[PDB]
Amino acid sequence: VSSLQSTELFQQQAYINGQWLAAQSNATVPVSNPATGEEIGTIPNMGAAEATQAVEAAYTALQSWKALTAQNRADILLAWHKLVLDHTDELALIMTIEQGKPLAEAKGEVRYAASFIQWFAEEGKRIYGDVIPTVNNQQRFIISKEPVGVVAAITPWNFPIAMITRKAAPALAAGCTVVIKPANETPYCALAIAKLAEKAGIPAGVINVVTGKSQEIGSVFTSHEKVKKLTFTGSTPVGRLLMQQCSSTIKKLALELGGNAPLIVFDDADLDKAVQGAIFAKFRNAGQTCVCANRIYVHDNIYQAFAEKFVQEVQKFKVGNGLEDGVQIGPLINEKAVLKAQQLIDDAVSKGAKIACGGKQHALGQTFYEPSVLTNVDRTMEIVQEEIFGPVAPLIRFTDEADVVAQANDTIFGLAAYVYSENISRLWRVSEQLEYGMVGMNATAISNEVVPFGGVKQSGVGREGSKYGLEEFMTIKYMCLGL
Amino acid sequence: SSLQSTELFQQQAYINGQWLAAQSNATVPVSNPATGEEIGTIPNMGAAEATQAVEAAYTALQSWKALTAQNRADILLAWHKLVLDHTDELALIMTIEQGKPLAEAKGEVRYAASFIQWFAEEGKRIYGDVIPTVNNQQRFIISKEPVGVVAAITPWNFPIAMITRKAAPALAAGCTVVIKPANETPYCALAIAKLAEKAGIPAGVINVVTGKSQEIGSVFTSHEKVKKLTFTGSTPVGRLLMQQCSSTIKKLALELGGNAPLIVFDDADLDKAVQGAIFAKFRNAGQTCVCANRIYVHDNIYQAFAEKFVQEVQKFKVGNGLEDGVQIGPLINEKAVLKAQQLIDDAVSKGAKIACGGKQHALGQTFYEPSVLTNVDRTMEIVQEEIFGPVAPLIRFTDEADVVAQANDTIFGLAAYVYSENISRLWRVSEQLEYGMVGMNATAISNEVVPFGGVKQSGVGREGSKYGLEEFMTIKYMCLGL
Amino acid sequence: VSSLQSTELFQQQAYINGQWLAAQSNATVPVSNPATGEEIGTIPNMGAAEATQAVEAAYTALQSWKALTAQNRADILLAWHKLVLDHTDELALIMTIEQGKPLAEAKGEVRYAASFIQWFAEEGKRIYGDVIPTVNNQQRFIISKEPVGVVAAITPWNFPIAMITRKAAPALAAGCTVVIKPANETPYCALAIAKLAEKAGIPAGVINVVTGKSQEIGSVFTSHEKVKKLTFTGSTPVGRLLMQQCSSTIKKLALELGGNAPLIVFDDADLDKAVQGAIFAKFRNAGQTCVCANRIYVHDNIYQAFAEKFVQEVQKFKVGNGLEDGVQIGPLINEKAVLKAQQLIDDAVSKGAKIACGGKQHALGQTFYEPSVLTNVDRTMEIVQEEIFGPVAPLIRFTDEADVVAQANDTIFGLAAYVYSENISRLWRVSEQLEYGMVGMNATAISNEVVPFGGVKQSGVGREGSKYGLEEFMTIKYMCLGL
Amino acid sequence: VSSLQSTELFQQQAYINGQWLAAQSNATVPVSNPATGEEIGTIPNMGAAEATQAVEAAYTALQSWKALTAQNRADILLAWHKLVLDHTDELALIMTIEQGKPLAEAKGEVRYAASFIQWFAEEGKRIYGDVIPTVNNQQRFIISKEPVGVVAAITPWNFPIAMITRKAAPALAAGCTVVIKPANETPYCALAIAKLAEKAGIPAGVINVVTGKSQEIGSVFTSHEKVKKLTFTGSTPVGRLLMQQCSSTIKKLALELGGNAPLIVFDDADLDKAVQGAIFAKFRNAGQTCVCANRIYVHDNIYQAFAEKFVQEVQKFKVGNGLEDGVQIGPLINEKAVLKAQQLIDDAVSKGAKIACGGKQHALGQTFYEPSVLTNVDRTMEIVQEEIFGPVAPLIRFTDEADVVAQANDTIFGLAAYVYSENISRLWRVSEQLEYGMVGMNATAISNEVVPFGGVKQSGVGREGSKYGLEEFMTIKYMCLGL
Repeated sequence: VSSLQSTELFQQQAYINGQWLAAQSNATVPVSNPATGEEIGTIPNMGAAEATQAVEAAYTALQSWKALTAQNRADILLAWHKLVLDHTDELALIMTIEQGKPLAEAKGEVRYAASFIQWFAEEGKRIYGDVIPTVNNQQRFIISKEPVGVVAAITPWNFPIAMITRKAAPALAAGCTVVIKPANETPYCALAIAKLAEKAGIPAGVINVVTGKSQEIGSVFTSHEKVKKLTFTGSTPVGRLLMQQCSSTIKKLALELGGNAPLIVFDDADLDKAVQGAIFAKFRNAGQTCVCANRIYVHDNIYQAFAEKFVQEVQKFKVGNGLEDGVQIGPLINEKAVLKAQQLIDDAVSKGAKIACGGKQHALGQTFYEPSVLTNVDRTMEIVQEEIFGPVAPLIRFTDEADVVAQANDTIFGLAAYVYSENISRLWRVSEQLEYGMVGMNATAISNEVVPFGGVKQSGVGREGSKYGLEEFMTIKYMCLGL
Repeated sequence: SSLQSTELFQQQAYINGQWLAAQSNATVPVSNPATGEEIGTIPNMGAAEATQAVEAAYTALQSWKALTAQNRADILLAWHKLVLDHTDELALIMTIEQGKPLAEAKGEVRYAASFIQWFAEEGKRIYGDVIPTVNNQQRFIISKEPVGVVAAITPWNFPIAMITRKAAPALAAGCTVVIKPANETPYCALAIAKLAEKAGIPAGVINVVTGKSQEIGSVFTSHEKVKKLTFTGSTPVGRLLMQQCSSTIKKLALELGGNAPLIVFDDADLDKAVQGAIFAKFRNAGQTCVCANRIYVHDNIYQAFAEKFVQEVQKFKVGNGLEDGVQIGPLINEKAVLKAQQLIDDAVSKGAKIACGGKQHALGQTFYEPSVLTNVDRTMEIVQEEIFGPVAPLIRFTDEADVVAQANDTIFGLAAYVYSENISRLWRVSEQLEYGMVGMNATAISNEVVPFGGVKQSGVGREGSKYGLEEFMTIKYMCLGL
Repeated sequence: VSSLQSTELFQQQAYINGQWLAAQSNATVPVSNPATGEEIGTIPNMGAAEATQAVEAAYTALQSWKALTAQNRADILLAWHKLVLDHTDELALIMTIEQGKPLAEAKGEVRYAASFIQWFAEEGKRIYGDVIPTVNNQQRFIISKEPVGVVAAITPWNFPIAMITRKAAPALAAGCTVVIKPANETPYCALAIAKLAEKAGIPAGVINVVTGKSQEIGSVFTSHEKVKKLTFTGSTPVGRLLMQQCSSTIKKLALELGGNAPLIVFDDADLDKAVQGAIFAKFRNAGQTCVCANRIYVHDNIYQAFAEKFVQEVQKFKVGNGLEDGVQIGPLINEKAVLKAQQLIDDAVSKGAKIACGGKQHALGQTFYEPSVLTNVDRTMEIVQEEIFGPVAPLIRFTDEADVVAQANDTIFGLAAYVYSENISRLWRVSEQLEYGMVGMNATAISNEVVPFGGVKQSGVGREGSKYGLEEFMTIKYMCLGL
Repeated sequence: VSSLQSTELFQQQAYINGQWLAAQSNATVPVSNPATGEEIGTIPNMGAAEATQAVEAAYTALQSWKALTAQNRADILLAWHKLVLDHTDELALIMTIEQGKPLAEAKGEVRYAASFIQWFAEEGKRIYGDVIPTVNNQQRFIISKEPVGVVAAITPWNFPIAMITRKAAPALAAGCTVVIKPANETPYCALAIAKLAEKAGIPAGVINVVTGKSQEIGSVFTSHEKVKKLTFTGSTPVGRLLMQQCSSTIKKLALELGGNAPLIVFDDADLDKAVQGAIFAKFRNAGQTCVCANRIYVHDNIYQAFAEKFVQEVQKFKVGNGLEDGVQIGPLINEKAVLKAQQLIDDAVSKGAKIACGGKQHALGQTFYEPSVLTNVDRTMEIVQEEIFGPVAPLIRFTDEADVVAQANDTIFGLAAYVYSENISRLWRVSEQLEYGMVGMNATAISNEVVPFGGVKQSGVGREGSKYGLEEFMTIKYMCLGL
């Protein structure tokens, strides 16, 4: 687009050791706008050779980056933070064009992403060691924290800026250097963040972005001896594989994988509050989010009222290009996601589910899918066991509390959940019984930089943001001082 | 008869509060490494029994984690008391099946008991957080919850401490545990389970499955209900177990190999370094993950250090662990003797001298002579491989940056030791050593209050200390909307 | 009372430097059973001289007591803990006879008191210091914790055992030594605990109990150069004085003073739960507790129903000697308390308050007072501005939320408060607005050893029990290591 | 002077509730340049009436200041931080003229003072509560932290900017409001900081500066019911009085009082390192610091060598006006300090001490004192028991380790101490035996914003800066939630 070429942050080259490079073979692959299908540019189709160069550059830069004081790195990171916020409109324009979400959501993500840079710039000055009461009066126990080393980050496409800073910021603040493999569907967001890193004074090699062959690059990131940690956000099948490859060198892991988030609305809940909350938890980013409400359980006594209000809100949605005014629902990332959504809806309907609205591709074509609502859904339908990653809201009837809790936990995942109830005992009892890493209690806007973000079970390991985020990128050194 | 007279000697496995044989009635013999005699047998269980233990642990998990932290602390402390009260009986079992001297066995029992007491107290202190809100309509309340069923696979070098170091923090966290101990030293694990039964630990909360390692380990690392694996052993096995745990994204705790370096600079307290290097090298006959594998000594004190060192080694009394004053027991098996002889032969063929020892001991069996090698350098295999034996390779060096590079020239990073009376050098070198634990003018670094673990391919996670219990917990972020 | 002479723990001499001593003047003051009026024994009437001997002994014992390891002190403190529980019946007997509370409550306090010994024996091993990320690469910042030194503890009569352990246990666990001045009304509990310390192997001088002249003993405790901290629990006027005397040497302070605890019952509260909870908060220890509900605010829409059910429960109480079976309300500590209770009720009645039940001395005479309930109370009555410290429940009517919150905070105190409401927003809103250090939310049984016990404003400073209790007795040492 | 009339930060009026006011009586007191004696200007001589207005203004502004989010206050405080640094040269100019220290030191203090604003702006976002494991499965223990309320700060003259931020920054970041009474010798530094607070958008009443009658203003700060915490830095006798006045209302206390800092140089020390460190510890701010080396103990085996080198460095000092190039020693704050310094030198000389250099007023007159060095000092001299607060270095001979430690601790104070030794055992043994809150170990530049600054014994209570500085301005609230 001409609107892309007018920004200094639109880069069609990779970023390795402070240089803007093409692949050694000069090959390139195209990037497309999911709302129009047109090609917006190309990126280098790099592979193992270039990925190794990045690791080597990150390792060399590691020695002098960790030697700086915490305040040295904090000042640089804050300059990075300032640049990200000053270029909010331009970063959002890139995101909407290559990823498809509305411009308002893209700007929100930019601010959400920038807050992690500021947060961890401050954490770096506060990663405290310990002094442990000795069991032997001739020894003193002094515990310190040190960076793991070179970090490998593999990021997805649904949040093409926040998933970068959520991994790069804590890594850098910890004294680590990072090599990044971004999704080929949304690479320009990562490269734009790297361009601002250059302007912020982040030395060469501390942050590297390698685009192209995912398997070849990922293979090097998960095997190279100098990569000490792998942080990955994406599907669970890919997570199983990456962790498998990391086994040969015992690499530290940080995984944020799939999520089948249940949203439970009891009959004693604030009905209007639960509806607006469920609307937000379901249709944000067109439902293409790991913490999106994949199952909405509603009690029998309010099922009819809830469904009617819920459908009324869904029918107000404006679907179209993310650059249009007032647009709320963008297109799905690719055709496979459309096919997955149509299958799960067809399966549900074949088992008695009704379509309250939507249920087919949108008139705009491309990968646009109609915002949909299903009623009469039960546990025998595949849409209860699989992630939709689309704007499809299955409303599941229930009555007994012990039964809905069992259904909510009847999944390999355990990322985010949501409970709506004005009864204090029920609210706490259910939140504690839910086997999830995050539980919204009469709230669904749970995302921010100060709370520990992550899941349990097969939703992954580790936490991003919060006081717990920085320790993920550090190791413990126990000094036994003999006096 | 010495162990038949012990109520703690058990030749059956422990699953869901029952003393079971294998479904096939198959058993495997256990031998005394100092004499060669067969002590008894243990069930040779497989995948079926391993699955029964996982199921039993999951059923017991619901009511075990429902108790209060103080309820569990009381039960754990009764377990702690019984362990210390049966120190002599436990040490007798360990020495007979493992080989180490009776004095070392008693020390491990107390060391091991301290973990039960430590984590009984930690269970009452798994603090959550209240985080300052970014939105005045919400409150951020963070809590900690048990991961669930834990699978523990333990080695033979510390057959009791490696059990409590994993089972104690798991139980204190509200978890239940299934344990696969080493077939060379199973009776120590079964004796600890018999005490657990006497301490009132409910059925299924702790289970010990003996026999086929590959079959039992395959179930532990794949069964959907097992949420965490904690393993201590060789790195190649750790790689395999981590790989198998990948299909269900299991949480990991790994304590693997360790090629521990010990550096003695010329400004060190010479006598203090010698006594420290002796302790770090010859404890448990050198069969320890944190044992001094490489002993770097500066050129200006190399000769003096080697002389004093050899003098101490030649005082060692080698023999049966039950004899008075015995300090060096036998190696665990014949493979260890062959490895040690191969590594010494390679070093000698490249210029190394044998200051003492260097061959099997006159007592036969798996006894190996306490040995000291001089003129060792980095081209020898003994510097790149773990000996797990009473062999001390003394390596000469001069430059500080060079010995630091040699110390880090390894895939491991468990324990390291530095001796120097210069404050700035002691801190500079310790901070440059890529290890999870660094002894600074000290080598007796083991205890229950310090975080025990390594970096790089020496593994992940920590045992003991304030950090040991969070390994068995998950974080729950509650966003309360007002 | 020969039941006292038959226990090894009944001691009529003070405890200083491991010896059982009388006053240098051989002067004694009698102790009485408040339920019967009999003399049960005497205690030494010591003054400044003996108090100075205890401080000197504590300072000498401090050198070797703080040199031990945390595990060494833990073993000794746990032996002390074991002995306290093993002698629960004997300690409860002594308390009931000299203090008056029922034998069941006394046994509860002994177990409550014992838990502090166990808790802080464990805390002593965990007074972690810090390693702070340096701002100058040539220095390292290592923070450690050290005992403050000799501690002075002045305790009241309402909880004559728990108040001792709540101060002596953390002091000893921190590496400190303690000199104790217990209330002359209930000294045998303090001396009994000291006799068990001797049996537990606590070295001589580590714990000392000085009985007699409060002004003379307290003057030494608050001025001797070697006393580095004062921990006091009692009346606010005395607290002001002790703190003032502590000024000349800048002594560290721990004060738990008065508390005009309010208990608010909104109309959306579980009525039955609030009644039982308010009954417990008011009549425990016959109302003679710092956290007892002094003001019971009840909303207009449930005032009549709450009052009726509350009075029904109060009329079931059995009043009498604490040793009898099923006794729930004992006698007040002394005649002054009966006077003050009667005066406050008379003032309230003269301004429109009605006596629903009680309102005069009990038929048993002595210092027994009838469990009473007042209705139609308002803020103009003195019973709302003064602690009654007795079994009298003033039920105050309110309607507006902002007003009842203003009334609850309209006091110089800020120790404990209680709020009953099934509305989540109201419960948090009010609890956060109440200027108190402790707020029970749909609960009144708030006392235990793991939670931080203390107040704000003129209710005092510092906390007892919990992770925060041991730091009170430690100082910080910042080591700046230059490399 | 006209150089002050040319900066917008030179204010000759007080700052109360966002207004620039004169005293109700219009009375004024003069401020003088100690280097020239000239009158620089006047400040309002306010009293109790105006101090009460400030408290009322701080209490009113408190309600809305604490209702903001931690990030809200962080943004405002960081704007304040940016302004302080942007106006470094102007702030340093004011300090050098009214306080006397060299312009280079003043600029250093500005940066030092600014770092506390940044540090606590970040701490405000990290004042974490707790969730304690329950002892009763029907309750949940949620611990939160709340601001103590209006804070009263009384600051000295030796660091007329850093002492302001070291108290106002954590107070504001905690959600508190502050009223400040600065030293009449250096008021313009405090008012200039207030002018920058106004520009930074800090609302009216959140920060107030009352100048004039110290006792009258201090009496209101230490007695008004709404002042909940006093933080004071100054002389121990004044601290004793302020604490005594705070007793009537049980106000929370933070005190940083006197400090008879010993510096011990053993014979196994890096001689040159110990000399340069002793020079820095002694003559920074012309020796007018609470942590300045008041006693310099030097082992007998290196006493002659240490002295010769020490006097060599002292004789290189350039004494003169703080605005002149290369000046390193400025004038003392007033004439009383010159007299006290001469008295302590006379007493030492009368008991055998030798003057190696200096020992009298400087040729420049005014309050300039010659940088002096005394040898042959011993414990019987007054200079060893009294703070000299001047450029006078008493070198004290010693031999035995146990003796020099006993001499170091033979004081009521316990603020800062320094030890130089290349023996690891001795360095740790001695540092652990020194009853001080801060110990430099082969280092004397111990001051920075991330380390806990404070003393033990009669040197005061509490800590400033570091992870421990913010809790001093918070209270703990224990919520016992009943399910």
